[PDB]
Amino acid sequence: KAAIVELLKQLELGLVPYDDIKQLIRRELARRLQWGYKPTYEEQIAEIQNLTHSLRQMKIAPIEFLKIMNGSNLKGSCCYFKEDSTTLDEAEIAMLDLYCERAQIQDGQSVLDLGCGQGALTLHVAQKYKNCRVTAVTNSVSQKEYIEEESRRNLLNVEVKLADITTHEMAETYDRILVIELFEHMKNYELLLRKISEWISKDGLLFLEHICHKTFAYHYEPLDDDDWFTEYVFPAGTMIIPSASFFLYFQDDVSVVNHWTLSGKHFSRTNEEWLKRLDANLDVIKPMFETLMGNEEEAVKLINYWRGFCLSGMEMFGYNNGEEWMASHVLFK
Amino acid sequence: QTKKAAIVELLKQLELGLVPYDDIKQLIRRELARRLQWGYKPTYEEQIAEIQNLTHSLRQMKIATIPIEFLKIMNGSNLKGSCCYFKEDSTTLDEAEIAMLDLYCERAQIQDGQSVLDLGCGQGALTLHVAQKYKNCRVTAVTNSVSQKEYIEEESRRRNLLNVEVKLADITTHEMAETYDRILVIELFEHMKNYELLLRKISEWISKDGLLFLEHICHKTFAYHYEPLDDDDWFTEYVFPAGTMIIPSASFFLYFQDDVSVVNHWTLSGKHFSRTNEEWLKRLDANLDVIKPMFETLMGNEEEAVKLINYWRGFCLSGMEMFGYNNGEEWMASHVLFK
Ligand SMILES: Nc1ncnc2c1ncn2[C@@H]1O[C@H](CSCC[C@H](N)C(=O)O)[C@@H](O)[C@H]1O
Ligand SMILES: Nc1ncnc2c1ncn2[C@@H]1O[C@H](CSCC[C@H](N)C(=O)O)[C@@H](O)[C@H]1O
Repeated sequence: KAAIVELLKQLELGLVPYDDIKQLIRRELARRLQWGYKPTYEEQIAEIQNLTHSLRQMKIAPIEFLKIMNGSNLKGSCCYFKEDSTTLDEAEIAMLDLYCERAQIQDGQSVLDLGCGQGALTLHVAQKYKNCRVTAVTNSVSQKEYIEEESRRNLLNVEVKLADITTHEMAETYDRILVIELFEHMKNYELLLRKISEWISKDGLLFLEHICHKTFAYHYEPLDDDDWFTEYVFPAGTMIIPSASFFLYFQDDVSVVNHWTLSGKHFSRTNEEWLKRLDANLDVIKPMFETLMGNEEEAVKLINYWRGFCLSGMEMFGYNNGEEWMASHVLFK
Repeated sequence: QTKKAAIVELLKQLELGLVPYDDIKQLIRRELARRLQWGYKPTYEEQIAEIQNLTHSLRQMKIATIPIEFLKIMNGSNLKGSCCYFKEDSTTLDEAEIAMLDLYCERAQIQDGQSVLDLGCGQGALTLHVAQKYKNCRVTAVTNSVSQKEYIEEESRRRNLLNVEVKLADITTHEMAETYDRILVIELFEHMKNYELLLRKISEWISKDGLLFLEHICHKTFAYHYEPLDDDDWFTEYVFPAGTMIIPSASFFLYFQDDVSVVNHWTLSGKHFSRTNEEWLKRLDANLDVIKPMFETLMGNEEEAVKLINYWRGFCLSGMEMFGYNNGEEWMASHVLFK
């Protein structure tokens, strides 16, 4: 631990060259892989069954910064880079268009954005389809505030609900429900999918994007006492990392209609772009953090928090040419 | 067209039993290797996408497109004409049958008073076994063959198993107003096409809290119509005519959960089916005294009886090599329990 604590202190202060940080991240990822893979497909399949059965015993459960690091859509999730020259702003729009296509959004439908973030998707379909009725759901006051203000822009077809989702109930029915990278923060997917399914009209569809590993699934919990990486961005226990196949195991109340995966290079590049915008803008970010926080030290730590955020995303999803950790798209009916 | 003539001669020689086993095996491995190169994709996105093409394509199709004295020689005492389960290097075919049958009963969670449907029952090994272990179960076997029906009913009577019933039906067109607490499908789906139509039909036969247990052969990762990769592929049609079978992926029926919902998934190493076929080949070879004359008096003459020998040798060697390939970690069996 003390070696871990010393590295962590060095990272907080920004004293480690990026090349060294990536090298150390890869060491941990290599170990995750050896831990994740099994010598036998029987074991590999059994491990998924262990995780899904125990999940079934559980319960479900600053804007000037974002405008700098994110593209102009404020999409705080995976973007889509066809072509080497694709920019972040193009990659946001492409990913957003991809959701519309795969989730089969059509002009006069009621659309639900479950876990809307901030809220690139709801604003995107609301503007593209003036006869859609779009509902965004979030448990953040700040986010609800922003999407409401941004909805003008003269958008009359946007509604935001401030709710927990874990505990939330409602009478309403939607033709299309979109969940982009929400489930990683949930646990009992059986109960979650059951709630959401009551919100889907009979001929409606649920579209889900989640991060994953192509073969194994796990609690994002540190591997052992010197896995400094698993808790470098998130506190342990807050996230799960599904396999590409994971939600094929949760079809009690919905039924899989299509399944795609996208290479980890996309999310890797996404983070890369975020990091470039961060490092190219410390001139305004540092004072901003200094004001928001109390002092210089805490502002310097916050900066390197965001660095580690991006670097984690870069190396993890870019590992082995994006052919280990990736994105999965699932359409249910 | 040199390649092609070479192939007609190889088949000529294999048909007359002129090629040594080790050479046959080597030749089979070369075809298996090309299958793997064809089935595996450079990116997982393409791999996943290849599955979808197949499952979406099957939904566009229709539901679908041997002397017992021979079976008693080559199979074990249960006449299980499907995968058996070998723990221990010393395990015999008869034991591997039992062990496998008991595994079905456990993973299918059979309880003693339930109604049980054995869909596509072959020679009745599972129906006879269930009816014997669980005396209060009503067991119903289904088959489209009058021979198999006769044999199973006669074994019921003989073994004193009154809780057996055999229905003569084509599962493709079959309809009934019955409902069963548990339904067992052992290696029938490889002969069907539209799994959405088939599983909807079967799901109607499950009672409310009932379960469906399925065993199927598969590849770990990819799925395919059992058809020749290309004109050099003599192996894919070496045993079955083309278009008669489908090799699913381990995960394949996970994509057909419109009407049933997966509760559990397991897989078994390919070594088990590989040893199954090996025991079958051993028995075929140690009993030619009986089998050759039996084939002769059932075929045109002596030559036809020989090519029939070698056709079965091909059946077992295909099974051996395919499922034992890469230590049983490519082609294998999948068990799926649905509710
Ligand atoms: N329990 C909960 N109830 C409602 N919303 C939640 C939630 N937990 C997380 N969220 C929302 O889900 C988001 C996960 S990040 C995904 C945001 C969005 N799909 C985008 O990428 O642009 C959080 O930012 C928050 O807005
Ligand atoms: N269309 C159909 N209708 C009813 N039964 C069929 C069928 N097509 C195949 N079958 C049955 O399905 C079997 C496939 S082999 C599986 C048999 C058995 N489960 C065992 O392991 O021994 C055939 O033996 C035949 O009895």
